[PDB]
Order: sequence, then structure tokens, then C-alpha cells
Amino acid sequence: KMTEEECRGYYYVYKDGDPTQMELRPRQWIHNDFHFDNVLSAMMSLFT
Amino acid sequence: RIKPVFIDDANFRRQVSYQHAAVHIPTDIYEGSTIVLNELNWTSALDDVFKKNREEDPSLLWQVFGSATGLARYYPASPWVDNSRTPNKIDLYDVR
Amino acid sequence: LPLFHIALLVLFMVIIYAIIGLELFKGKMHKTCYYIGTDIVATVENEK
Amino acid sequence: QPKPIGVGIPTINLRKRRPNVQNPKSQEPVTLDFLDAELENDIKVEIRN
Ligand SMILES: *[C@@H]1O[C@H](CO)[C@@H](O[C@@H]2O[C@H](CO)[C@@H](O[C@@H]3O[C@H](CO)[C@@H](O)[C@H](O)[C@@H]3O)[C@H](O)[C@H]2NC(C)=O)[C@H](O)[C@H]1NC(C)=O
Repeated sequence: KMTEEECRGYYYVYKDGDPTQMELRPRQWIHNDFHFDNVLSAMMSLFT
Repeated sequence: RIKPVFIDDANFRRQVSYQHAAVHIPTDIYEGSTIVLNELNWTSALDDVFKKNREEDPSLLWQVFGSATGLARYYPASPWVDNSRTPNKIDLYDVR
Repeated sequence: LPLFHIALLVLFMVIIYAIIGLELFKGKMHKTCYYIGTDIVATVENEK
Repeated sequence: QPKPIGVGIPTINLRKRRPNVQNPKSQEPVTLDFLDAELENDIKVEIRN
């Protein structure tokens, strides 16, 4: 899912990459903890 | 959403409602998107013909429309055998 | 060339600490908890 | 019978099945041939044909 409006609902995760072992998780639009949205966040990311 | 009465009826080993039709949407398909929501109204006109077919032949079983978008509108209305994640078990049912 | 003595000191310290660890923690990290009746290691989301 | 059609010897490996994975059950149809529902003769083959 490539858009925020697309990233809604639930989806399957597979444990150890086995197609017969799946678990439901809700999908959420996630922002990276260290980003470059403004100069302050960019400076924090560059310091890290 | 709709809360049906769900009387218990024979020829269906479960509780069914004849006042409307039930809609099944696959778990990994988000209900409420533009494609799914557009399908729901134009498929909502099938309930009248579902009721007409039922009343013409009372001994008639499930009538289903399986959409190319993944939806499945079936009559009479009845809860799904395996709901999504209310219990630990999940269902993998795609009408396509 | 002048770093030869420091290299010898580092090598000797590595040897000493390796032998100490060999005597202390040998055969200790061979036990983990799997799921009961299976051979699948039991972990959580972000735990190695 | 309402039972699904079996294929081969059923082999399971319970040492790699987690208790909470919800494996799929089945989707196959009950396709039982006429010659496999009764004892088969040569007359039955020609009748079926
Ligand atoms: C999907 O939803 C839309 C909107 O809820 C449905 O359109 C609505 O259809 C009803 C009846 O066909 C309309 O009611 C009528 O409104 C006129 C005035 O426009 C009034 O003179 C009539 O007496 C009657 O009350 C309603 O206005 C209309 N809404 C809109 C926004 O157009 C649509 O029918 C639904 N899909 C299907 C397949 O039914």
C-alpha cells in the first residue's frame, strides 16, 4: 500500500515466511522516527 | 451498519434474515474505499430481486452475487461462518 | 612499526579474555524456550 | 459422502505448527468418479461411456 488512504484496514503477516502461518494486523500509516520534514528534525537526524 | 433480527429457519442449518442481504468482504480488502463503497449502493438494488425470487420459489437456497471487486452479496442475510478476528481464528475467503 | 608493542598487548589481552570467557560461559547459551511440543523458537515482535 | 476427497497418505509435521497460526482448511470439490463409487467391471465402463 503506497498511499495513506490505501493503508487502511487489516492485512496478513507470515511467521518465519510460511504461507500457512499467518496473523492479522491492522495497517497504519507510519512516520519514520528520524526524518527531514523540517530543519529541526533534519538536524536531529544528521546528529544521529 | 444494519442489526438484523435473525430468526431461526429450516432449509438453512443456521439463523437467517429475509429483510435484507448480507455482504462479505475479504479481510485484507479495506471496506469503505471508493471502489467498495461505490459497489455497495448499486448492488443494494439486488435485494428486491432476491426477495422476489425467494417469494416465487420458497424452497430456494442461497442467492449470491460475487463481485469482481471481492464483494459477495448473498441472500438471505446470515452471519459468516468464520468472522475475521473476534475469536483467535481467521477466514481466507475470496469470492474470485 | 611503533605500534608493534600495542599490537602485542591487544593480542595478549584478547587471548586472556577469550580463555576467561571459555572457562566462564562455555556451553551456557545453548538453552532457549520453544513452543510446547514443537521446534519453533518463541519470541516477540522485535526481540532477537 | 460429505467428506472431502483424499489424496495419498496424509503426512503431518506437528513439530513446526504453532498453536495460533490459523492454517487454511480446504477448497477442493467432492469429485468422485462413477467407477470409484462402485466395483468396476468392463460392462460398467461401457455403460458409463
Ligand atoms: C446510493 O446512494 C444515493 C444517495 O443516498 C442514492 O440516491 C438517492 O436515491 C433516492 C431514491 O432513488 C432519492 O430520493 C428521492 O429524492 C428526490 C429528490 O432528489 C425526491 O423527490 C424523491 O421523492 C426521493 O425522496 C435521493 O434523493 C437520492 N440521493 C441523491 C444524493 O441523489 C442512490 O439511489 C443509492 N444507490 C442505489 C443503487 O439506490
